[PDB]
This record gives sequence, C-alpha cells and structure tokens, in this order.
Amino acid sequence: GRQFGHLTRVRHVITYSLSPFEQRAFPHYFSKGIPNVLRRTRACILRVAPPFVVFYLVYTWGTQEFEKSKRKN
Amino acid sequence: KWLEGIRKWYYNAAGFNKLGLMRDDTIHENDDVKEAIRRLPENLYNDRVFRIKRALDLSMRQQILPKEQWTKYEEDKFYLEPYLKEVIRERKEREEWTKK
Amino acid sequence: INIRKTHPLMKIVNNAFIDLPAPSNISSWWNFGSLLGICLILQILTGLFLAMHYTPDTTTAFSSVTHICRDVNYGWIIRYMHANGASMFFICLFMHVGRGLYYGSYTFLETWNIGVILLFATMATAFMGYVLPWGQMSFWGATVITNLLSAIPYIGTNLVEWIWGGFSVDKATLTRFFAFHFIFPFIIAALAMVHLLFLHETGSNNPTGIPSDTDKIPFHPYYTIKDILGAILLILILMLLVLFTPDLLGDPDNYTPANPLNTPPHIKPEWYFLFAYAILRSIPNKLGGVLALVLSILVLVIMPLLHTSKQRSMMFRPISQCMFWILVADLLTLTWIGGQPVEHPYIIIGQLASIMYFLIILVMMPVASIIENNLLKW
Amino acid sequence: LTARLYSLLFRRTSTFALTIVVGALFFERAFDQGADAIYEHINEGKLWKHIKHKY
Amino acid sequence: AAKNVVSQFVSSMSASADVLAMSKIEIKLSDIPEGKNMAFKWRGKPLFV
Amino acid sequence: ANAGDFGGYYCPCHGSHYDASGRIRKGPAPLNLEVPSYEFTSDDMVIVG
Amino acid sequence: LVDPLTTVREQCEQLEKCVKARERLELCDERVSSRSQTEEDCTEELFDFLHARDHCVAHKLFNSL
Amino acid sequence: SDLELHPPSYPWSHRGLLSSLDHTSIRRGFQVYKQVCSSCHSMDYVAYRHLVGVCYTEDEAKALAEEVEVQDGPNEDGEMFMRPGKLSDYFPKPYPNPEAARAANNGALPPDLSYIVRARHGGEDYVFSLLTGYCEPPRVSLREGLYFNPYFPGQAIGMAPPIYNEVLEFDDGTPATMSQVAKDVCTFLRWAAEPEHDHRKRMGLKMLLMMGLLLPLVYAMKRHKWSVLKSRKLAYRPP
Amino acid sequence: RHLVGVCYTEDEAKALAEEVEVQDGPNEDGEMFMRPGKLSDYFPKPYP
Ligand code: HEC
Ligand code: HEM
Ligand code: HEM
Repeated sequence: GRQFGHLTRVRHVITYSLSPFEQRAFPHYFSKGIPNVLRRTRACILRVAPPFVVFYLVYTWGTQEFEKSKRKN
Repeated sequence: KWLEGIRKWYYNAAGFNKLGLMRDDTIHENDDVKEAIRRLPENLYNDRVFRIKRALDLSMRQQILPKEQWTKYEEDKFYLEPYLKEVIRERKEREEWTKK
Repeated sequence: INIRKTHPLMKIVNNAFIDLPAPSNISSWWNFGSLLGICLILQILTGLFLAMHYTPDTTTAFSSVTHICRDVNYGWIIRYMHANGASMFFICLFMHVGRGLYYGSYTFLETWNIGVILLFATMATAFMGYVLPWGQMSFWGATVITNLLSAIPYIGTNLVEWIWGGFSVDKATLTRFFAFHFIFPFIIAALAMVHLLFLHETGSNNPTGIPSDTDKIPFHPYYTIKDILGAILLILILMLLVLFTPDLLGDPDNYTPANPLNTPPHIKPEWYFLFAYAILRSIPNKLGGVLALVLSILVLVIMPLLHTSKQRSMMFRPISQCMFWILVADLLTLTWIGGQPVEHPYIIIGQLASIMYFLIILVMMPVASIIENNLLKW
Repeated sequence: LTARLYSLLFRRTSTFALTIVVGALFFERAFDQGADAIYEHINEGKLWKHIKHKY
Repeated sequence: AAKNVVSQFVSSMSASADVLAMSKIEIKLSDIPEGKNMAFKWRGKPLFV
Repeated sequence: ANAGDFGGYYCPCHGSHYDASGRIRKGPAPLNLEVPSYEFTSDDMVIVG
Repeated sequence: LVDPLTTVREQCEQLEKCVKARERLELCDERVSSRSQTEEDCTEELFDFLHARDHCVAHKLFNSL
Repeated sequence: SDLELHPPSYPWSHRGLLSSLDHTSIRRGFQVYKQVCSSCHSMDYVAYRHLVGVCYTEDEAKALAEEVEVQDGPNEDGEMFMRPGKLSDYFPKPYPNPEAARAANNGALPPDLSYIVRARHGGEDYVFSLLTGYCEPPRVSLREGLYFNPYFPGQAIGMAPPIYNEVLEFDDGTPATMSQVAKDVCTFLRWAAEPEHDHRKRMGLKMLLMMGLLLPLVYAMKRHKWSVLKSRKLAYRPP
Repeated sequence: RHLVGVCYTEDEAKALAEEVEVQDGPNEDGEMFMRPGKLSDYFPKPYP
C-alpha cells in the first residue's frame, strides 16, 4: 500500500524484459488469440450461460402465458 | 469412498492446479494467516513467493501452463496447515484466557 | 532532488497517479473506477451547461427545456449527453459493484461502507434529476416516492408534508429538487476522494485474490493509457447512444407536459431503478415493501460479515461462481419484471424472483462457502 | 519513408508539436471534405441544397 | 441557540403562507350522465363525483 | 375508472383493485378511498371541504 | 380519385394468414349473431385480422408510393 | 378490452442508420398542417424561424407569417391590437384555454403536436396507422359521440377522420390521396419532434469515421507500452 | 391575508377582500368570470 521498497522479500529471482521498440506490436495475434479465446470461452460458458438460458426460458414462457391469458377473449 | 472422487474432480476443476499453484498458495490472509506465513522455513518461503509470482505472470498474460507442469493431486504437499493450526490454537487459548 | 517528490501537491499526485504501486494483473473490470470518475466529471460539466440554460419553475420548466433542445446551439447534444451519461454512469456503477462483490474485495471494510454510502447518494441524486424535467413520469415518480417516504408510521406524514414544500408537488418541490440535484454530486466527489483515500491506504486487489505484494507495477504509464483506452471506448458507446438511438433507453411517456389529472397506465422508472421498483410492488404490504427495499441495500452493507470462506476470490470456487451467475440472472430478471405491467404470471415470478434474491445472498453464499471449507480439507 | 520522418519530425519535441498542429489542421480540412462528401452522397436527392437549386 | 436555529430552518422548509390559503369550494353534479366520473381540482388533488 | 376486475377503479401504479364504490380487493392498498367533507345544497350543489 | 392504399389493401389479403383471419372474423360474426344479446363482442378476431393485414401492407407498400 | 395493437414497421426514408429526412416532404406536410390540422390542435414550440432554412426560403416564410395576424402589446394605450407578425412568432394557438378546448369538443383535449412522435409508444408509424385505419366496430356501440379506430388505448377516438381524398390539392402535381397526405404529415411531425435529425446523422457519420481512425491506434499504443509486461520472463535461483 | 393578524381580525379582512372583483380565470365553458375572493388575492392593480 505504501511506496516501493519495503513491501516483500524475494530471493534469487531473475526477470528478463525486452525493449518495446525491439519487439513487435502484436505477437501472433491471429494464431494464438483465437485458440486462447476459444479456450477461455469453453472454460466459462458452462458456469455463466445455464442461468441465462433459464432467463431466456422465463422470458419466452412469460410472454407465452401472458398471450395465453389475453388471446382467448 | 466416492467423496474422494468428488474431491479429485474438484481439485481438477477448481482452477488453482492450472496455474502451477499448490493447495496453500491461495489462502486468504487475515492476521492469523499472515503470522503463519511469517512462520516458515526459508526454502519453502522462497518457493512460495516464486510460485505466486509465476501465477500473477500467467494470469497477466491469461495463458495457462502446458500439460506436463500442472500440479497433480497425488503429490499434494500441503504444508502451511500445521503452522496455521498452531496459530489458531494459541489465539483461541488467549481468547479463552481473556473470557475467563 | 526532484520537483515531484518534495512539492506538497505533487506528493499527492505522486501517490495517486504516478508511483502508486498497482498490481500487474488487473483485468478490464478494474477500469470502471476511472470510467465512473470520467462519467462523473462529464455529468458535472454538461449538467452545468444545462443549468446555465434552465429556469426551475413549474410553469416554465418544460418550456425552458424545449428552449434548450431547440433554440440554444447544441443544447440537444448537451442534454442527451447528460441523460445517457446518467445511464452509462449506472452501467459502470453496477459493473464496479459486481467486480467488488465477485472478486472478494468486500473483505475491505471501510472502503466498502463508503462505497455503499456513495451508492445511496448517486441513486438519490439521479432520482432528483429525473424529477427535474417536469414531465408526466417525473410528476408521478416524485409523488409515489414521496408517499413511499410517508409509509413509515410516527415519522412519515409530517416528514413528507415537510419535503413536499406544501401539500402536493408544487413549485417548491421542483425548486427543492433542483437545488439538491445541483449540489449532491459535489458531495459525491468528496466521498469519492474519501473512498479513494482508504483504497490507497490498504492497497488494490487482483483477479486471483492472492496478495500481490511482490509484483506491483507503477500506475503511470501503463494503467494511464489503459484508462485512456477505456475512456475512448466509453465515450464512443455514450456518443453512439446519443447520436443514433437517443430514445432507445429513455421513456416515451416523459414528453408530455405535467398534467396532474391523467395518471398514465404504464408508469415506470427510468430503466436503472426497475429492480428497486420490482421488490416494492411484488410484496402486498406498504411497510414491508419499503423496508424490503432498504433491507436490500442494507444486505449489500451486510455482505462483508458473511465471508466465511478461506480463499479470497471466487475465481477458484466454482460452486459459488455458479451461484453468483444465478444471482446476476436473477437481478436482470427483477429489472425485466419491474419494466412490465402487473398481472398473474408477472405477480408470481416477481414474488419468486425477490424471494430467490434474498435466498441466494443470505443463505446460499455461506452454504456454498461451507461446502468449500469442508471439501478441500480445511 | 520512415527514416526521414523520424530524422525530421520526431527527434526534437517542438517540431513534434508543430507537426501535430499542422497535421490536425490538414486533417480538419480533408476530414470535413470527406464527411460532407459521404453524407451528401448517401442522401442524394432529399436534401435542401438541390431543392434550393430548384429556386 | 443551536436548537432554535435548527427549529427556524426546519420551519423555513416546512411550508409557506400562501400555500396555507386553500379552503372550501362548491361543486355541481348536474352535468354528469349515468355511470360516469367527473374530476375537479382541490388542494392539488383530483376530486371525483 | 371502469377498470380492474370488478367494473370500477383500478389504480395502475401497483395494482389496487378498488371498485366504483371504492373498496380494495387485491393489492398493497392499506385502506379504502378518502372521504371528503361534502354537504348537499339544494338543487345541484355540494359544498366540498 | 385513384387511391393507392385501398388498392394495396384489397390486393394484399390474398395470403393464407389473412384468409384464415377473415374466416375467424366471420365465425365470430356467426357467434354473436347466434348467441345474440351477449357481452362477448368480437375483439381478438378483428385485432388479429388487422394485425396480419397491416403487416403484409407494411411489407410491400412504399415502393408504389 | 385493453388489447393494444402494435403498429407495423413501415419502411420510411429516415429509417436507416444514416438516412436523412425529405425536405420537400416536410414542406408538403407543413402545407397540410396549415390547411387541415391547425384548426383543432396546437404546436406551441415551432416558430417560423425554424422554417427559414430547413424547407422554405426566407421570403415565403415572411409570406406565411403575414398571412396570419396574431397579437401585439399595448400601443401606449392598452388595447392589444393585431400585428401581422414578422418571423419571431410561434404558431397561433386556436384555443386559448384547455377549458376552451373542451368547450368545443366532446371533452377530449386535443394533444399538442410538437411531441406526439416522441411521446407515444411507437413512433410516427402510430400516427400513420391512427390517421389511416378508420374502420367499424363488429358489435360494440359506445355512445355515438366518438369514433372507432383500433390503434388507440381505449379503442374509441374523439377525432373525426380529417383526410377524405383531396381536401388540399397542393402546389405541384402530387394528388392528395390518403397516402400522400399521411406520409407528408408523419414526416412533418418527425421534423417538428426532432428539429436536428440531419445534423445528428452528420455528427454520427463523422464519429464513425473517428472510431474507425482512433480505435486501432490508441489500442496500438496500449499494446506497445504494455508489450514489456506481456513478454517478461522469470527464473528461480536458489543458493 | 397579511392583514389577518396585524391590524384586522379574520372576518373583517374577508369582508374587505369580498368587496372587490378579481376576474378569476375559466370555468367549464371558460371565458373568464369575476370573483369576490377571500384571502388568496393581492391588492388589485388599478391600471393594468
Ligand atoms: C377537430 C375536429 C380535429 C381536427 C381537424 C384534427 N384533430 Fe386530431 N384530435 C382531435 C381531438 C378532439 C382529439 C382527441 C381525442 C382523444 O381521445 O385524445 C385528437 C387527437 C389526435 C391525436 C392523438 C390521439 C392519441 O393517439 O391519443 C393525434 C396524433 C391527432 N389528433 C392528430 C391530428 C392530425 C395529424 C390532424 C390533421 C390531419 C388532426 N389531428 C386533425 C381533433 C381534431
Ligand atoms: C460513486 C461511485 C463510485 C466511484 C466514483 C468509485 C470510484 C472508485 C475508484 C476510482 C476506485 C479505485 C479504482 C478501482 O479499483 O476500480 C474504486 C475502488 C473500489 N470501489 Fe468504488 N466507486 C464508487 C462506488 C462504489 C460502490 C457503490 C462500491 C460498493 C460498495 C464500491 C466499492 C469499491 C471497491 C471494493 C473498490 C476496490 C476495488 C479493487 O481494489 O479492486 N465503489 N472506486
Ligand atoms: C452537479 C452536477 C449536475 C448538474 C449541474 C446537473 C444538472 C441537471 C440539469 C440542469 C438537469 C435538467 C436538464 C434535463 O432534465 O435534461 C438535469 C437532469 C438530469 N440529471 Fe443532472 N445534473 C448533475 C448531476 C447529475 C448526475 C450526477 C446524474 C446521475 C448520473 C444526473 C442525472 C440527471 C438525469 C437523469 C436528469 C434527467 C434528464 C432528462 O430526463 O432529460 N445529473 N441535471
């Protein structure tokens, strides 16, 4: 929370960083980005979507039952 | 018993064996857990901060490790639990001494 | 040595915007702090121009607003910026709250409580501003919510004839709501500074919930250009909303003048307050309805007192993850039910959605948490 | 193509400020030309300029 | 002194004098046909007959 | 007027099923309608206060 | 005067949905003529016929106009 | 009944995401509004200076304003004489009071046509179908004081159908059917609702060219300055 | 109504305000009509 210097304690850890003018802007943005987005999609839709298909069923069923209540008359 | 099968499937699908973390790299830190982290040998503590820094790196790039380096459930070297039990026992003993 | 590290202003700017240690992991969901800040100063500026062209009286308010949107140069785009900026302000506010609830950042106490006070303040401010155009929906919204304040026994009726400015929605009500809408965002800015102060005391979070004390990167110039990117995305969404379909979110029923005799059939809030109105009319009791609404936002106060798990985030707990997405779909269901009329299937599933909201929060989070605490041998 | 551009307009800072001002003015001119061109190209016919030319 | 200043400001936010100038009326019922409602403004609220 | 499910007064805000007599049948209405101080004067008039 | 709208409306009710709606309105006419002096007075049939007819009018009108 | 009917989707000339209004159609609709609809309704917030550059020229604006004399202040005598009105007037209100509006109709306050496009559910298509679909009830007689038109909540309007096949026969050839007058008055009501549809679409087009330019490039700068952290690597040395 | 407690009683000021026509606004047909006026009237404008 404070400034740098007195936060943690690390022993021997080596970090390499390349220059930004040295390397490309988008490293393989259409050969790894598509498998990464399909992987992150496949690892989340089974936990996100089965409530939303229930919401879609509730919306359609409520529309159909309101039309059921009003389309006899 | 099949509840161990639930635990193995859960440790597979829980998402913290993906990033190369073991069981006690994801513990939430109140005062007790901060004390139990400070009570560690040096080699385990350096391995711990290294695995934590790799996890933050891999979640920064949102890339998850290859198949040959996932942490496996059979070799679950959970280590932080005895020190954390000792912290909880001494804390509850101090609380009971204050209550009576 | 340096200009920045000695000067009394630039130490504040240094501990805010330049050498603040921020974690190297935060995703796009940690942009909505800066997006709420930029939306707040954009609301203040465009509203200040609207307040330069506005005459707050019940005779000439609607006439003056029509004078803005026809005769003053660019008053139509400044008014549309103000209204749809309120809409995008509450989009980014609920995404901010959803982040802070999902990733376990409610283990912070004082930042969370000052947050909830900011939520109260922004909701009251946006309601008073929605009263200000003096249309039919604004008139009846003011009337019904002031009688909701009159619902409470022994305090209510005197308090409501006190803030009515008379005995109904008279001139004084429009002028009172002009003054309080025209002062409250400065208090919101001050409490936002207090919010940000307690944050910079503690330290931020990350999508793992592991404390990131090893890998802090400075705020400038990584997250500054990340927030510029977020701001450009927000301004293009806001401006496409105000330049292509400005009526796609706003009410059609506003644009009639305030006749206190008609009471239109489809009375409703502006769309951000639908679930507050859906908890209300799905309980057939007056005090029960207003108390259940106040208990909803006080349940958001309660939420730090039920963190009985032992991870921090919900990234690593799939059961609580699925229950949180059930909670999100249930709040969107409450918004949809509030934005409808009141008949028999709507009555039933409005009651069931409110019940399932309270059951998910107050019961299902600790039951999922104790199955988590049991299941990983802790 | 790029080397002359960096050698001229990007070593110093004042030259960079001068070229972003001059580029903003040239972009103003050409962009308003293109904008009115496209907008009165997709609404050919029902626009007030041709109806003024009737009179 | 503090509670009297607070009482005077709350009484400043209470009402006016000309808002307290609202009293009785007489309303005619002769115009209305069978089974229908007519409204009249009175104390800022409608008035059904 | 002439709405609801009893041929009477339907409040559209939250669904108070009143009637042309003015009594609640389903809804969050705590009481019935508000009675005035009305007094008949001879031919066609009624004093309202 | 040669009206285009009445031309489009007389030429668009050839479609099967509009035909079935026409017979729905005629059977409701038979119903209230049959159960005479009643309080159920041919709403849905006429609204459904206007629904289908004016939607096929919406599909294929403003070319001519 | 309370069986509302949604008006259909009509292919307007201002329906698309960049299309503009037809100013000749706005002019025809204003001639319609002057000679038909201005006898009952009111359009308070449309002054004659809005008509100077949009549809007409300036000369016929002075002509149309000097056709109708409105009102003026005291001639240092307190008598409130008649002024022709140069350009700064709003349109002449037919009825002074709302009670005066009820005192010549079957109750039935005529709504003010400045905002009827933006004020009702469904846009100008609602006004088109309300002007068009006058038909007959199957069985429901109501009082014979009002008329039947199904695109209406309550299903009984109090407005006589004010069109009926060449009541105007205006300037060019363009014979007044129901269709031409209804299309022109819907276009004119959309104009009177939003006075700046054209300039809105212009700034929308400039903005789409903006977000074609900037959005690859601010994102390119972000990717560039964040391309240090996206490729830093780690190693662990113990003693 | 300012004079209701200062230098008159309530009934006397009602008489003094019922002596003067007001020309209130519309009625059901709605041209205009004069009115006695109890207290909500100002002191009415000898020259308009
Ligand atoms: C006098 C006979 C009228 C003329 C000429 C026109 N209108 Fe009218 N209109 C009139 C009345 C008395 C009413 C009120 C009926 C009600 O119950 O509200 C109306 C109503 C309208 C409406 C609104 C209806 C609604 O959807 O609620 C519109 C849009 C309208 N009138 C438009 C309109 C136009 C465009 C006219 C010229 C062609 C026109 N009206 C003529 C009375 C009269
Ligand atoms: C008035 C509107 C609000 C504004 C302008 C605002 C502003 C901010 C800002 C600028 C930050 C720091 C940046 C960030 O972490 O995203 C922040 C953090 C935070 N706010 Fe708010 N906030 C508002 C409302 C709320 C509300 C209603 C809550 C919920 C109670 C809340 C809870 C939090 C939390 C938990 C954090 C820390 C998040 C983290 O470190 O990851 N805020 N807020
Ligand atoms: C102190 C800063 C603010 C000022 C000066 C201000 C000023 C105004 C003015 C003059 C109006 C009337 C114009 C109109 O109705 O379109 C208005 C309306 C409104 N304001 Fe604000 N406002 C401020 C802050 C906010 C904030 C913070 C919000 C919420 C995000 C907000 C939401 C609204 C809304 C919803 C309306 C109604 C808009 C409409 O219906 O057209 N305002 N404001």
